[PDB]
Amino acid sequence: GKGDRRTRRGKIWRGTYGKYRPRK
Amino acid sequence: GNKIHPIGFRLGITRDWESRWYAGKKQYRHLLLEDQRIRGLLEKELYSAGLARVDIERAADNVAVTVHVAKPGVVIGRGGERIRVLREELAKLTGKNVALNVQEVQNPNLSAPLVAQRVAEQIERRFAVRRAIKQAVQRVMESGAKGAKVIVSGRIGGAEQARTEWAAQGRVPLHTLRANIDYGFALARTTYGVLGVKAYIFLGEV
Amino acid sequence: ARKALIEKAKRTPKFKVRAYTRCVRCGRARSVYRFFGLCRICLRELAHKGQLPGVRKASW
Amino acid sequence: PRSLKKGVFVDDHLLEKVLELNAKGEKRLIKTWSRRSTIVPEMVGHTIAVYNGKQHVPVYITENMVGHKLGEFAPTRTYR
Amino acid sequence: KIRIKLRGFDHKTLDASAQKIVEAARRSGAQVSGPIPLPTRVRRFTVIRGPFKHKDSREHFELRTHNRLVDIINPNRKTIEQLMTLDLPTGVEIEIKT
RNA sequence: CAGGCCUUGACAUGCUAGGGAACCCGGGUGAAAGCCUGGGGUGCCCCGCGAGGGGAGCCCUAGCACAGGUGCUGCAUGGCCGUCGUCAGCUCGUGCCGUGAGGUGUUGGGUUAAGUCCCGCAACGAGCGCAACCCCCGCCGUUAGUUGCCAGCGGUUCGGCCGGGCACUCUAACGGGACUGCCCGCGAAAGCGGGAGGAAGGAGGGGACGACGUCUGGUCAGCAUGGCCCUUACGGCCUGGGCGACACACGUGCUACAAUGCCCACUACAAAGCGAUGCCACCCGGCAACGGGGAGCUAAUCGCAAAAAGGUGGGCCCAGUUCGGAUUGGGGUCUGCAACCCGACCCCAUGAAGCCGGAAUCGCUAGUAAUCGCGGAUCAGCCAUGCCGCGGUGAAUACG
Ligand SMILES: [K+]
Ligand SMILES: [K+]
Ligand SMILES: [K+]
Ligand SMILES: [K+]
Ligand SMILES: [K+]
Ligand SMILES: [Mg+2]
Ligand SMILES: [Mg+2]
Ligand SMILES: [Mg+2]
Ligand SMILES: [Mg+2]
Ligand SMILES: [Mg+2]
Ligand SMILES: [Mg+2]
Ligand SMILES: [Mg+2]
Ligand SMILES: [Mg+2]
Ligand SMILES: [Mg+2]
Ligand SMILES: [Mg+2]
Ligand SMILES: [Mg+2]
Ligand SMILES: [Mg+2]
Ligand SMILES: [Mg+2]
Ligand SMILES: [Mg+2]
Ligand SMILES: [Mg+2]
Ligand SMILES: [Mg+2]
Ligand SMILES: [Mg+2]
Ligand SMILES: [Mg+2]
Ligand SMILES: [Mg+2]
Ligand SMILES: [Mg+2]
Ligand SMILES: [Mg+2]
Ligand SMILES: [Mg+2]
Ligand SMILES: [Mg+2]
Ligand SMILES: [Mg+2]
Ligand SMILES: [Mg+2]
Ligand SMILES: [Mg+2]
Ligand SMILES: [Mg+2]
Ligand SMILES: [Mg+2]
Ligand SMILES: [Mg+2]
Ligand SMILES: [Mg+2]
Ligand SMILES: [Mg+2]
Ligand SMILES: [Mg+2]
Ligand SMILES: [Mg+2]
Ligand SMILES: [Mg+2]
Ligand SMILES: [Mg+2]
Ligand SMILES: [Mg+2]
Ligand SMILES: [Mg+2]
Ligand SMILES: [Mg+2]
Ligand SMILES: [Mg+2]
Ligand SMILES: [Mg+2]
Ligand SMILES: [Mg+2]
Ligand SMILES: [Mg+2]
Ligand SMILES: [Mg+2]
Ligand SMILES: [Mg+2]
Ligand SMILES: [Mg+2]
Ligand SMILES: [Mg+2]
Ligand SMILES: [Zn+2]
Repeated sequence: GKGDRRTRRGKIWRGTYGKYRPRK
Repeated sequence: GNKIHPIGFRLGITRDWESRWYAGKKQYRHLLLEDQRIRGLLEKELYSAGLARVDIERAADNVAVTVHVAKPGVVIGRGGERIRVLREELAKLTGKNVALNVQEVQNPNLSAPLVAQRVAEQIERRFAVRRAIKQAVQRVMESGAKGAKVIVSGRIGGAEQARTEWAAQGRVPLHTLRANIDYGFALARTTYGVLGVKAYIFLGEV
Repeated sequence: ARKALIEKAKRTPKFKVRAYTRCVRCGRARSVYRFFGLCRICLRELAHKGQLPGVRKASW
Repeated sequence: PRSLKKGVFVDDHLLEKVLELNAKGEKRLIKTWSRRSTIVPEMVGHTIAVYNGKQHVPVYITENMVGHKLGEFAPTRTYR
Repeated sequence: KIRIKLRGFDHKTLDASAQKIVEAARRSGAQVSGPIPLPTRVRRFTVIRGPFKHKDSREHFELRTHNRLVDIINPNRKTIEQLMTLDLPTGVEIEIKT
């Protein structure tokens, strides 16, 4: 869920970007 | 713990800012500091003249500094040397090299800050507080003034227990926006402690 | 606002990070708005006196 | 999962001190107030008294201690 | 093609001192496309009422920057006559480009 | 808090006094602060050919008047705040009643969100409160076209991109509009019930606004301030530690326990805000944090930017799992003099408790609750899941 660093939603919640939430 | 400042409440309508100028985000804090130093130097000098207010305006490297005083004869000095020295201190503080003006206050008893300063003085001279208040309210009311109120804070009469003395008459509608109520505040530094003095004066409506 | 702590203003903080803002008026450390250079209390007081140009009470 | 960066940090107070020893010898102990300093191979075999905030603790350093800060070997709090 | 940006804390002062520029440029100049409002930049400051605790008090203030446009076509040299310096407003700041 | 130091001091004003004085650069020691030491340079005012003498500021030593204290007292206080309570109240002037404290008014009937209004009345009025004047959101208009639009035509690299135009959207100033004004019924009246027209009715929705006073309420640690107390330390500088301790107990929250769900891919709709030692388009390297390069933007014109839930397609098939991401090992990026104590972020591995929670207990009546994202203040960075704002989707129920 929103607490998983390795998930899209995890990134969105944590407000960061990365391998699991690209910047395109 | 209630009753917001009436001036601050009315700043949009029937009240206007003491400092009116525009500045950027990299500018504002500095010019504000300057204004503050100006008012701080002016109030600790011109007190004996009874300044009820200090207006400050700016465009570019120029500052209005319109000083409202009950007794302009004090700020003028002899032949105008006082205002010279004051402009000198002004230019020495801020290098902006700016102007100065003096506006007389007709009927100083119709301007709250002066009334409060009066009552404060009387209190510092060990007057009878209750009568000082009632008197002040009377003097304010007798000249124009559709309403008036004066409030003195605790340790009245040097008493061990703080108290609050009231004395208001006329109309003082603090909740009405169009009221146009002058407000003023003066301290009193005594041997036993400090007294707050508030002054409300209601003149006209729309 | 202890008087020695007003040593805050330093051309030589010895480090950029040791530099911290204070209230230019009362000397408050915490709650200092960068825009006004003031703290929050002074901010409200002066705002109420009308000494901050353009600053008005907000309602919506 | 720690990190620092390239250009590893060591305070130059003792950095020159330890190699100053190494030049002419071992000698005895040291007194260091900098616990923020990383451990480097040239320190191995020496003994460093590290300030825990109260006293100086005689930390002997070995080969497997390299890369940790001195302060890790000088615990600041007293518990039970 | 003279770009003008008028900024200030008083909508009255801006709006009134713009039409002065417009009327001054009407007689001596072109049709004067006239003030375009532009959006306002509102900066809010929320502050606790009390000096101690009481986190639920607040009463925030706002500081708003109004803007204006002008932008007179046909930069006539006859226009800068009534233009250049004649003005009432104090707390207005003016920007000008070509 | 431990340790190494400083004292007319980190800050203000003044006095006596020997001597040097404006000031610049070094060395020793040190964790830094500090202590010590050496070398450049002798402009001003007056007198004197000169040597030189005296002298103002300033700076260093010694002494004096003082600074300083986040040391105590919020029952010595100002100011400001919380609170009953946005509750419908609290009083005054004159008259009248009572020996008097006091009462009448302000009680009563009707009505209202309201001491709101009406009727009556030994009362007649009035003030602080209520309401209104202020702001935002709702419909329309005028003024204005660097935002908008094949509304309209011409061109189109078919992107409002070019020409072009203020009609629309929007932007932000002024103004209109709603007053039980109109109809029916009830009523003595104020008003109540319903209907028409209208974007909106009976206070249209939400803010700002909080009376006489109460709690010897909170704060001398934001500021101010009486009194008391310390003045080689209860003042001051620095290095390091601590405010981050952990057998435990409570409050407020976050993420969950899944299929009305989780994951991956593609695709669509917003508002309010911030941006020059700043936001950082786009290109390259990197799985990524991020690094290098670099356009634009004093910003309705560039950027943060991706909105998410939503829609389409596919995977999972009821299992502690493709639910849930704590804990821990390892490898890194960035800020910063410096991430051990004690930062956030990325990647690999790890994969805990948790199957909707005992007694008890909380919020909310409509665009509300629930749910989904977005921005900002402080700030180098950040322990923000906090606060203050913004919009998307959008319920249930109220007999009483
Ligand atoms: K009644
Ligand atoms: K309303
Ligand atoms: K009290
Ligand atoms: K449940
Ligand atoms: K959820
Ligand atoms: Mg998961
Ligand atoms: Mg008295
Ligand atoms: Mg102090
Ligand atoms: Mg800081
Ligand atoms: Mg700060
Ligand atoms: Mg590295
Ligand atoms: Mg409140
Ligand atoms: Mg003293
Ligand atoms: Mg108290
Ligand atoms: Mg108090
Ligand atoms: Mg207490
Ligand atoms: Mg108490
Ligand atoms: Mg009400
Ligand atoms: Mg309320
Ligand atoms: Mg009476
Ligand atoms: Mg009787
Ligand atoms: Mg009688
Ligand atoms: Mg009575
Ligand atoms: Mg009564
Ligand atoms: Mg009665
Ligand atoms: Mg009434
Ligand atoms: Mg009633
Ligand atoms: Mg009556
Ligand atoms: Mg319109
Ligand atoms: Mg523009
Ligand atoms: Mg435009
Ligand atoms: Mg038009
Ligand atoms: Mg009101
Ligand atoms: Mg704490
Ligand atoms: Mg324990
Ligand atoms: Mg034990
Ligand atoms: Mg507790
Ligand atoms: Mg883009
Ligand atoms: Mg790439
Ligand atoms: Mg555009
Ligand atoms: Mg689907
Ligand atoms: Mg599917
Ligand atoms: Mg798993
Ligand atoms: Mg289990
Ligand atoms: Mg299950
Ligand atoms: Mg249990
Ligand atoms: Mg139950
Ligand atoms: Mg309700
Ligand atoms: Mg931040
Ligand atoms: Mg943490
Ligand atoms: Mg956030
Ligand atoms: Zn302050």
